[PDB]
Amino acid sequence: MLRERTVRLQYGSRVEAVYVLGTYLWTDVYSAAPAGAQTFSLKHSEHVWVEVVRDGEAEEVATNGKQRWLLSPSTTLRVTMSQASTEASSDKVTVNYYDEEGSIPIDQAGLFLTAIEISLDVDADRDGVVEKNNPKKASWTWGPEGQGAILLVNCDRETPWLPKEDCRDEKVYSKEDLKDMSQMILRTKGPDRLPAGYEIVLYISMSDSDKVGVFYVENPFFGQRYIHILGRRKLYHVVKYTGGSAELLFFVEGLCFPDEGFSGLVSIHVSLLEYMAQDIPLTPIFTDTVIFRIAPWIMTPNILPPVSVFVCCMKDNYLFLKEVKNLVEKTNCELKVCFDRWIQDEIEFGYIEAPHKGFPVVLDSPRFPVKELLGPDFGYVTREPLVTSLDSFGNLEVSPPVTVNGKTYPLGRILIGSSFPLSGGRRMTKVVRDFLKAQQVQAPVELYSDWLTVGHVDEFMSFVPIPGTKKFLLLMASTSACYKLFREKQKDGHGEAIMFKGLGGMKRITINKILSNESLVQENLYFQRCLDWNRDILKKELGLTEQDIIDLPALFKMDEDHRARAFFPNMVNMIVLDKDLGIPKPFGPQVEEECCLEMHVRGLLEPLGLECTFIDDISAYHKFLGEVHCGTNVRRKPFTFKWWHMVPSR
Ligand SMILES: N[C@H](C(=O)N1CCCC1)C1CCN(c2nccc3c(-c4ncc(Cl)cc4Cl)cccc23)CC1
Ligand SMILES: [Ca+2]
Ligand SMILES: [Ca+2]
Ligand SMILES: [Ca+2]
Ligand SMILES: [Ca+2]
Repeated sequence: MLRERTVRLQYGSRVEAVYVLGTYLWTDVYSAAPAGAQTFSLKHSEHVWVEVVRDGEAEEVATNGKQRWLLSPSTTLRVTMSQASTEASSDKVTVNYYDEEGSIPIDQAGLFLTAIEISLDVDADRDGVVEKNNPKKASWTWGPEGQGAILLVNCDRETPWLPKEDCRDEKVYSKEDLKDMSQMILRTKGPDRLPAGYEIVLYISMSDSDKVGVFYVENPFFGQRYIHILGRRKLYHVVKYTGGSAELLFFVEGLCFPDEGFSGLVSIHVSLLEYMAQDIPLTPIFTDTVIFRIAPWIMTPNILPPVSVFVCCMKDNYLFLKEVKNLVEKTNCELKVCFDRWIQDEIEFGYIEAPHKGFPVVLDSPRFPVKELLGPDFGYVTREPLVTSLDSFGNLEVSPPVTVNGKTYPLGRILIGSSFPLSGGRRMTKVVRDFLKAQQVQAPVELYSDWLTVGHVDEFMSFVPIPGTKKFLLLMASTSACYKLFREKQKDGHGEAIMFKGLGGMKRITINKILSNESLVQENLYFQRCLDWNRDILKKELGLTEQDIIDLPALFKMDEDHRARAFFPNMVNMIVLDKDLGIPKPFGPQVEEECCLEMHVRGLLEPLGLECTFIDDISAYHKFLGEVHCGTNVRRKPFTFKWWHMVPSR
């Protein structure tokens, strides 16, 4: 009893009204009084509480009292009920009107009430059970103390017959599909029927009609069928009312991720409608509302435990396959192989989670859906066609959880390679950046990757965990680290060491030849400035100190556009399987039958408990022109931190 509703008595006639629990009536008795009438008394039934209110002061009135009050516009009734009517109910309020003369009433106005309970319930407290009429169910708030029901995008595929994800249609073919959906229960209590002229309607806005699907299970105790009642091209649905205590169970699916202009919030309504007449719209005399937040797409940083490694390459790349298999066998992970870097630049494994359910979701941006991917509890979302090389999951990274100036990012931050504002350089397309920002929970940061020919952040940075700790390291490519090492080996008398040994397609490149190349030195000094510009952003935006950064030797060649391409394989772009790192084999100068780049990287990483395996992904091609033709992608366990416990900035 909190919402006040105006119900007036009608001159002489009797008014019959449905009373919805959780509301109360203010009732005008003065306008219905006959002319000249001076006082009024009233009767009412047991389950109707009635107060006379005389200038804001309310008085509780007995059921069968003979008390009279002076008729005044400022004297009214407040009518409240707390139990729903049954078939044996006669819930009424009766007003008698007296003139100044006698004590026998001169007219009588009546209010006849049918009390029903209506409540559209969702799991706004996020425990996977639909509580009864959560008071905050019509709002959605972030944080551990926040509330509001969560909805998944139903983008997996329960049956392989149809080609697209489940939410692409308005059908449910398998009852296993319901496990992905959020439950919404219409709870009602009342008599066998609604009084004449009323109906209960579920509805959504046209805008939300491509955001949700709402289904009902028919004949659950035999051959089950699932009816689409709200969503695409279905804005409302007249509910069949059942008397007594009734619950109608609905299943809600999300159809759309948060994006530019869609915040993730969707509303479903139930209204009790009153039939006024033909040609008049039905009046909504009571409306209950629930809100859902569609769960965002979340990316998984390298610090999360690996579940399975996805590998794409050619069928005769035996060295690569063997070493990746050896690497994965040091771990508990599964290996999945597909027979150039599309598995790393075109595909990205993220996940979605609600309190009741969650599963991995892969986004695909072609430059056909990978068959070894979409399926049960594996979501697959493809980009809508119609970009530069910066539009690539290679130009996207996600950091480990970080705290920055007291502001925590419990799911890390997405990093996007870009150019300088006034540069006129390349930039990831606005649709991609807007989509990532719209997910909110991994507050993206733009880096500087347009100094690279390909333009991907994974060409110069990565994160590894520190084994046995909750800490991580940022790995940065470093040309200065490479020149320091080479000048050292040259001073040590190894200037004639040859690079790219074991690659017959490659030039007689030595350390001496590299150090004597003045043009190459200037180029890599400039590229170090580009790396250091990114270093400063990462430290600022991720809360890093110099103690959290390892510089791995790298070397670049400048092209006509003044952009860098790897001189030898970029070791920073590695497979991170907890303590086990699969590092691209550099093919550096060999000092004592051992690559001096390999031994240097081992000296940097192994003291930290990291185990280095160098993977050869180029020997099958016989030469390196800056391109990796093999890809890998790791599906990781989701964060234990639930995204809805976060508090993003406004
Ligand atoms: N309506 C869709 C939706 O929610 N569903 C459709 C099927 C069921 C659920 C949305 C999916 C996301 N859509 C994208 N918007 C920006 C980007 C995208 C990328 C991408 N491509 C490249 C990079 Cl580097 C980064 C990214 Cl995120 C891949 C893939 C889709 C994308 C916007 C439409
Ligand atoms: Ca609940
Ligand atoms: Ca479907
Ligand atoms: Ca599904
Ligand atoms: Ca599923």
